[PDB]
Amino acid sequence: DELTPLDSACEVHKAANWYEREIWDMYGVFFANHPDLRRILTDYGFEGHPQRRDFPLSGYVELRYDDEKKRVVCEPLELAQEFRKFDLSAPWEQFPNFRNANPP
Amino acid sequence: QQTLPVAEVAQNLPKKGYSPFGTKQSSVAEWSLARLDDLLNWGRKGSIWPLTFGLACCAVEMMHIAAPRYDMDRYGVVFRASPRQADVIIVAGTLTNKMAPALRKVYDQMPEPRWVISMGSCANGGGYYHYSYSVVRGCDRIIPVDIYVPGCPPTAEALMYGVLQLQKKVKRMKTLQMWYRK
Amino acid sequence: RGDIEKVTHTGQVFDKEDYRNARFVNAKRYVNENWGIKLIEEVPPKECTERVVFCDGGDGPLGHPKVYINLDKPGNHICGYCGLRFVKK
Amino acid sequence: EPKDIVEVPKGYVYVNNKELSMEFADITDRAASTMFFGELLRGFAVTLAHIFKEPATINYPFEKGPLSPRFRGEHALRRYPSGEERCIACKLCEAICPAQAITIEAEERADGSRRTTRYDIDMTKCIYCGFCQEACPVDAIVEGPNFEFSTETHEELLYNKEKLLCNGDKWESEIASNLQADHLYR
Amino acid sequence: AVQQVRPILSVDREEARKRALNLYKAWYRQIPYIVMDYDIPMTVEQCRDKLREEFVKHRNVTDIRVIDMLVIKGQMELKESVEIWKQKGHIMRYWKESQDPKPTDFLSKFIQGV
Amino acid sequence: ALRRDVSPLIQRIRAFLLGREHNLALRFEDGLADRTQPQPEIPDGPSHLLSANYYCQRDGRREVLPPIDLVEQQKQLKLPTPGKVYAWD
Amino acid sequence: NKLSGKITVPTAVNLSPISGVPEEHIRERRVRIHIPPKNAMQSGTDNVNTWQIEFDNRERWENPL
Amino acid sequence: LGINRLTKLFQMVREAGGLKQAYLKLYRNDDLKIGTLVGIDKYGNKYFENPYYFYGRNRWIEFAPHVNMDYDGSMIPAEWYGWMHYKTDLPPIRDGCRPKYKWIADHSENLSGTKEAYYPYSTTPNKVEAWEPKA
Amino acid sequence: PRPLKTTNPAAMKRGTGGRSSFNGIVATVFGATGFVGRYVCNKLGKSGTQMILPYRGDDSDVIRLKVTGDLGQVLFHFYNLEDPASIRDAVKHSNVVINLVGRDFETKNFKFKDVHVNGAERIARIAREAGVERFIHLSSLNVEANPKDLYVKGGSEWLKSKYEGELRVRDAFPNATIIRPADIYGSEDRFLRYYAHIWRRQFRSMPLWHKGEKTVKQPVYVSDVAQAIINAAKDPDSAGRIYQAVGPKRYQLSELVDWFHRLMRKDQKRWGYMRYDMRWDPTFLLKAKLNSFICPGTPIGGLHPARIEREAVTDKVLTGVPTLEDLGVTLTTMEQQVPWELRPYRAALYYDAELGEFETPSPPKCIEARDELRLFA
Ligand SMILES: NC(=O)C1=CN([C@@H]2O[C@H](COP(=O)(O)OP(=O)(O)OC[C@H]3O[C@@H](n4cnc5c(N)ncnc54)[C@H](OP(=O)(O)O)[C@@H]3O)[C@@H](O)[C@H]2O)C=CC1
Ligand code: SF4
Ligand code: SF4
Ligand code: SF4
Ligand SMILES: [Zn+2]
Repeated sequence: DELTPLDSACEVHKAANWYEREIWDMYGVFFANHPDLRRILTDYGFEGHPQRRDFPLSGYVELRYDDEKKRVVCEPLELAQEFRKFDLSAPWEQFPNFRNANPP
Repeated sequence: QQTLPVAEVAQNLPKKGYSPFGTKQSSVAEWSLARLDDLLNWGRKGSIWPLTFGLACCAVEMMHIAAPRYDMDRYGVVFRASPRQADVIIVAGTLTNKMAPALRKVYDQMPEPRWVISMGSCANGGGYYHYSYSVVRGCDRIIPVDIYVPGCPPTAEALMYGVLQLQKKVKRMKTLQMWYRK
Repeated sequence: RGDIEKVTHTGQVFDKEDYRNARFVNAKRYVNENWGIKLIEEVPPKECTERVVFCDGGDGPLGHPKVYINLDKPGNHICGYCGLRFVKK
Repeated sequence: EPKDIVEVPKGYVYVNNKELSMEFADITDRAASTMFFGELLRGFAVTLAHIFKEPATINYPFEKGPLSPRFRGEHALRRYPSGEERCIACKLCEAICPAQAITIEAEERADGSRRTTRYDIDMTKCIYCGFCQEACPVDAIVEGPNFEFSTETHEELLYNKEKLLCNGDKWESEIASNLQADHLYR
Repeated sequence: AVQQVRPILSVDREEARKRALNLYKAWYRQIPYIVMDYDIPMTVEQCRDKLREEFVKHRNVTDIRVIDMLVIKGQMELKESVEIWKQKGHIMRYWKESQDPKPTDFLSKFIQGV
Repeated sequence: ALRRDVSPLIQRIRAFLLGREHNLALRFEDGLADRTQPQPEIPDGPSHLLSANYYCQRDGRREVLPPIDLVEQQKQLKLPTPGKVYAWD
Repeated sequence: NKLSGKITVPTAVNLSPISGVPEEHIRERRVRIHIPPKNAMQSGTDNVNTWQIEFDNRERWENPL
Repeated sequence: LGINRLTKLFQMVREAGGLKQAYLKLYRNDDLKIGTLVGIDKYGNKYFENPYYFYGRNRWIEFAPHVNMDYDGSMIPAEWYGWMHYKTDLPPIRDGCRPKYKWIADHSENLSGTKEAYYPYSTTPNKVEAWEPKA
Repeated sequence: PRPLKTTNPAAMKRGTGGRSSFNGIVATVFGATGFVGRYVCNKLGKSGTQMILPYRGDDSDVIRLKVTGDLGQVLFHFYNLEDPASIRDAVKHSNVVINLVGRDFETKNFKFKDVHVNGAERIARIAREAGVERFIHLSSLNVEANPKDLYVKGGSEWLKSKYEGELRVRDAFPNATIIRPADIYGSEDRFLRYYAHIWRRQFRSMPLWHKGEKTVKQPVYVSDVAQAIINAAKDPDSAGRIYQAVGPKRYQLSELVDWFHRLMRKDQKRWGYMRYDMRWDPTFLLKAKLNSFICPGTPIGGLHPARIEREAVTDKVLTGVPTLEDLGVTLTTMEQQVPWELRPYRAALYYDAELGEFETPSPPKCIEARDELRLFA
């Protein structure tokens, strides 16, 4: 879950070290015994883990540049053209084989 | 929209002059300041030094232009690594949030007169990643862009065509001639 | 300037007191000179014998998908895709 | 040739198994190479030589090219041989456009025909992928061959239908050529 | 409505405070260095004041596990400020000085739109 | 008389300096293909066969099954090794 | 006296602070758990077998440009 | 030395029109080559091809004289564009199979940074009608 | 009941606030490429406002302002103050105009009259004919109907011109808002760059009129001035009201400069700050006169005599004349702003002495009303 931690493969395969950092950044799945759980991809001071499916595609904030402050500031989101989804849902079940198979 | 003149119209017309200002100057000061602007623009136009920022995918075209097929130093363009010695910055690739402050810092550490070419769609308007939580939608939101080279990436011809367009902009800039009015 | 006066065939002119006019103080307002409505009007209505004709508009695979248009009605019949016009009489 | 150092089976080639001989002629060769930089001399003469190859720089914009008939560049909305707009607002081009750079709003012209009112492309979001033209069922929109469309202002890139129609009118001859070349082949 | 579940770090609310207050030590002790290192307007007293409010940001956290994570985030951000990976923009982010506090009373909302 | 080459002297020295017989690299119209070509016909496919060509008896997407549980497979019913041993050595 | 450090905690653990959503959205926005409506002029009904959640419309204006 | 190369220089330099008419051509194009008049453009341009050179150099253009030094990449017209890119091997003078419709415009440059520049604008008449108190 | 101007919903306020929400304001900002233009325009863009940014310099001087607004929010219109036709064109569609025009020194193409009053009225007349709802002007706080110089004779023309600009602008426009600051301190500002630049300094001895101990100054921060401009532009009920724009706490120039040099680390052992009397030394004036006469552009460090008279002049506020608090603008104090502001100019970290452990620069101390009455006796 999003709360309980998870075992670390750093002690098993040295290859995984960066991956655990990646999932931690991208989902928030803690890893126990991981040497250093620093974020990898997202920028510094980024709040939330975007790869979750309860996270808006465009994020909550976006950056610009200030002249009063000679610096780049994060601002609430503001989109020139709101991302137009398309509802691509099948009305007709195209696959019977998976219908009742794998039931509880 | 306008269109090119036709053969006979060209025949009537004279030479289009060289200095884009023209040669209609009234007095000695006007005529003199016209020439000095022309010399300045000629210097800044002939020798222009990109900074080679080149973050991504677009960068490969930014290298092919240096390559020997559409030679760019042929035009007087050289890749100086140090921004203090670079006169132009070809921002190319996506601008992520981690990069935004870096681009800003690099830009203003460069001394002016500084011109920016926004190569590729990723820099122009965020390109294909426009609705992303981590990308600066365009690079107009960090720095003042001067020339836009559409493409994904732009074919090398397109890029250095834009360079020539920047040269034209560098050619017609009015600094001394119009200081005289200031 | 006429550029910011012309009526786009879609039917838009910025109102005479509308701030969105300002964007053209220094740039042209492109408006196209060929209006499809006028052009197709000029093209005369082709005529045939058979109750049902077929149009592709263009030619071969360079036009729109082949469509069959019945002409039994007295009037004209406009091709859905290309706007060509048919009349059997 | 010197013997190997690891015996190799097929489906492989070891690029270092060759042994560095200790034969006196072999050591003195290497020693002389270092004492008089023979290898540098070989490379030195190469670059001298390769001055005498003619550079392959195209004298752009006078000389220029080459491209191919399929090149994906400036967008254009074509017109029938009568001059009528080809687009019928089927909106597939928008539905497929990976960058969602296309916006369309269509209604009935007074004649009762299904036609667009607004047709917009943002070539700061377009990727010039060509999925739009591969999808359009009447070849209404095409990746015209122009690629020197460079603007000083970002606003100038957002094309609307008027701009797109103008490009179609301007480039119609060339686009006709390519399609005649590729329609039966695409 | 209880669940018999794994821990993360802290087994009791008091250990949680022990960890949470350890972080408060690092942050309090760090503030002067960042005032020096990061050329930003903020002064020590303001940085200290914000640190107080930003812990008060979540006072009524209750679960042992949730408070553990909040500390995990803090230990991270501490290190990112301890070492200078962050940037002057990133550090100032805590103030949100680009946007004016938007209207809040009903008329100001009403007269300024939804 | 065929390709722009430096004068014969420089050619000979150039071959000397390189140490390999040189062959030209720039692409000439003569060298490359007939740059305008006849229209190609793409041969028709084997599923475009005109009869006995039912989709139902050749489709894959409707053929794939869900994953099977191996233990439960056995419940329905040479140390094993994942595959041929490879001497990655 | 332990099962690898297992602990007894309430099942319902609010995660608003750790989540990262700004409190503005959390405090001014609702959610409308429902089943997606069946399209009127369709007849297959294998896209309305799931329970769906979304957030109330806020606003949409038009870009002046 | 000059193995029938100075001879070739004499051809291009002299028949150019003298020292002045070789220097101005060189001064403008940064190179002087020999070809044949493939076809004269409608807009004063002149196209030259010579298979002696290679694909980069195969075909080239001498822009209209009245463009003093303001040459541009877009000056090529539509009917010649394909040939100029090695995109069609059929000179427009030779293939009259291309369309000859009426509505076709005439060419235009990258009109940018000038009063003639395009600028976008909404192409949808307004959506919702306001109530009119007078009526 | 305040009437409305336009009933086109496209031309009508909308959005959530930000770089996209159109605020129903269309503004031209004359003199946008200035010390305060940047702060105004950035504020206006933050609102999501349409700008026309007229300019007379090379557009490259202004291209940076393009970064202040989303697409199409900013247009650059070349004009000249001497071309009324251009100004008419720039204001036709506009809803508001702000007059940030005006130099500190005199030019060869403009005498303080023609640029500072005659041009302003022409702008206002053209604006009024164009039917522009709101007009804003700036006039120094020290404005006097009958200026009297204090140290150098020909150094009060700026003040005379400022009075002339106000009255004629009010004459040619019924209800414009004439905000009135004085000595705005900010980044890239006349105020702090002047007191920092080298030519202003003598060897190590800043010359101040009466040792800078007979002067009261009340500077205000630039953004707070800008934020006031927008807030008074959004409100039309401010129309026809002067506003004395001043900071929170008055100060004595000696207090400021000493604090400045403390901030700059200019006073530890060796740099050796001293304060003269400008009257005692007759060299400072020559520096100003020569520096004016030689520099073609703006004189180095703004050393022209008019700046010298400005520092000499005191800051006389008046009651009844509204203020920033009336405009609902909180005022960042110097104590919050200036330290960071001058951080770039800190220097003098000698090897001979100690650094770092030197205390934070102890702030200055305000001057109260009776304490002022002591000062002036
Ligand atoms: N400390 C101060 O400066 C004070 C401010 N004020 C007033 O506030 C306004 C802004 O102050 P500030 O920005 O610091 O002053 P600036 O010297 O920085 O003037 C800024 C703008 O004024 C323009 N300007 C000057 N002359 C002309 C002219 N003939 N035509 C067109 N533009 C001209 C300049 O245009 P360009 O740069 O392109 O040449 C520049 O863009 C001023 O008008 C001033 O009277 C009042 C009290 C004190
Ligand atoms: S614009 Fe296209 S070529 Fe450039 S970085 Fe983006 S995807 Fe790559
Ligand atoms: S796919 Fe073609 S016909 Fe359909 S809307 Fe797009 S351009 Fe028009
Ligand atoms: S080329 Fe691709 S991205 Fe561009 S408009 Fe067409 S479909 Fe969209
Ligand atoms: Zn048809």
